[PDB]
Amino acid sequence: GRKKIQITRIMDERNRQVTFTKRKFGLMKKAYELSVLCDCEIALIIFNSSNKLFQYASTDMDKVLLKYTEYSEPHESRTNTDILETLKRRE
Amino acid sequence: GRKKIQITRIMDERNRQVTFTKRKFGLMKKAYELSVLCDCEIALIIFNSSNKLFQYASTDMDKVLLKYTEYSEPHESRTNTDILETLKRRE
DNA sequence: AACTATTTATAAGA
DNA sequence: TCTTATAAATAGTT
Repeated sequence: GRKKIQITRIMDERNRQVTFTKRKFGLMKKAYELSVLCDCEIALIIFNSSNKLFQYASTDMDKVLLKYTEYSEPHESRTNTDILETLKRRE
Repeated sequence: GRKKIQITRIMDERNRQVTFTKRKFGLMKKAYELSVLCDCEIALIIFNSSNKLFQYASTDMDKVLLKYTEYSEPHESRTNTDILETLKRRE
């Protein structure tokens, strides 16, 4: 962008909403690209701060959800806290 | 990148695995930024071609998924063909 | 595992 | 609505 922005909650309401709309599309675009390039199944679920739902899925959301609730082996499980710690070690 | 790539399945198996590892992190990083910048809650399910699970959640995976199952209102739902057609018609 | 030359994303400007 | 300058991601290289 015209400026670097800190990764912290955008305080201006309108800018938070505009950013939300644009970055949500960019994330869904990158999910679509990852699913085609690497032949994977991806489901993305977003609740905004008003608890409105936005969903993406590379194919059938319900089958991916079902297969998720049946998984029993350990697996990569990241959250914001882990990601933030990963980025702190790289910068 | 050094070259543009078309969004089609990477057929060389080692390159597909490298691109997968790298772009999965970038996707999770962008999800972390979206959730922090815009104060939203995100769940991300990824199954690779060998049906192995990789997951990200901004805070609480199963909480977000459970909220999703109880959401009855009409909401935006995107698929790969939706996104590919949004991208194609941007010309 | 890193680097880097390019492409892609997007913060602001218009 | 729609560019544009700039930041970020990443494909191919080392």
